[PDB]
Amino acid sequence: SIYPPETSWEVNKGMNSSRLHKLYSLFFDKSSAFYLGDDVSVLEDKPLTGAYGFQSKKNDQQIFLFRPDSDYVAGYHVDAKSDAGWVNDKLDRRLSEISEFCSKATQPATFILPFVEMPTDITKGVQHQVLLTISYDPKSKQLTPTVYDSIGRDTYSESLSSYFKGKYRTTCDEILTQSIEKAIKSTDFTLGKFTRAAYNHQNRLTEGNSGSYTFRTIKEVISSSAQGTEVKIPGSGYITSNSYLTSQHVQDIESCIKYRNLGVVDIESALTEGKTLPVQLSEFIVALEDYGKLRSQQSEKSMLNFIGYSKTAKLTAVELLIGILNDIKGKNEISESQYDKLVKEVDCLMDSSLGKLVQFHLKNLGAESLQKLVLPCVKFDDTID
Repeated sequence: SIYPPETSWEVNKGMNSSRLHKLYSLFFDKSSAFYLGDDVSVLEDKPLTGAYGFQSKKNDQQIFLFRPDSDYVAGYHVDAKSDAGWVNDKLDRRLSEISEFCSKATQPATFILPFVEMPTDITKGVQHQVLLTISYDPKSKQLTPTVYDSIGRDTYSESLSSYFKGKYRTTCDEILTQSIEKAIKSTDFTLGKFTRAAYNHQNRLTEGNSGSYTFRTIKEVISSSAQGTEVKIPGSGYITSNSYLTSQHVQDIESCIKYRNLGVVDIESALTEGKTLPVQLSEFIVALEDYGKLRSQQSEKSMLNFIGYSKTAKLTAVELLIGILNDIKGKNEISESQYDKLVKEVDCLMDSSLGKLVQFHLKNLGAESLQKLVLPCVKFDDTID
């Protein structure tokens, strides 16, 4: 399995299982706002199945972060006459193996599991990302759950009354704390209080940022517990939610998903080996192919009016560009005949969405533009000249 470049995606279009795991690569990229590599270093055993173990440099507290399997889902019933919900039979599995990990646990730990949660009764889809934080102290024999919600605090222009919070549930805490209470039934841990952190003030029925926020909130909990800081989010030690999830936090997310291509092998190794996966050239070539296929399907991006570039105009360019870099990647020259063709298309390749794709790779291939990139490989020998 591979995570391809999705040239269309933007932070509004939603966050799923796979994409979330791609962003796991940014933790150890130093050029990205999500860098954890000062805070923690990977833990040698990975004792926890389906999770990434880390040692905190400052704290020497262990923190384990679950790779997204979605298939980690908690439905709730919004009608309060009915069941509290279900937890998906794997998310209950992992809850129990967390309990079982802490049976053996020498040093304090914090467990970071991203998941989705949904109303079952509502006919609408309404699929909404959150993040569950389970912290365990070996001296207390206590596990305190928390879950961090982007939709967050209720406006009191819209707020369920203490009567109707009896007839309706806004959220899944009921079913989830049964499952966590049920997971530790066996052992001698007392369960601390289940707390829900609501942040980002007011959001929708549900919205698609709620994942990109959740992924950020992964970064702040892993830093906070690594150092010994209390975890801060919007409304507590943060002001509005564009200082928390900043204009940079969004650039590296959207770019890693849009222009980037990764085997799942590589993010296992990037998280296991503490390293960073440097952008290679093949990624560029596939990200142009997946612009070429997507654009060929009639694209409404700047289509209607003031069109300077047609679809055939762009596609002719993406194909020629690609043709170059394949030759360069077979470690070949470029006839000046082809460098000729290219520099005529170079105004097209930098236009609108194509541009930031070509922009993304040229900064990450080190070259200042296409020429300074392709030029060192061109062959004029010996005419003309």
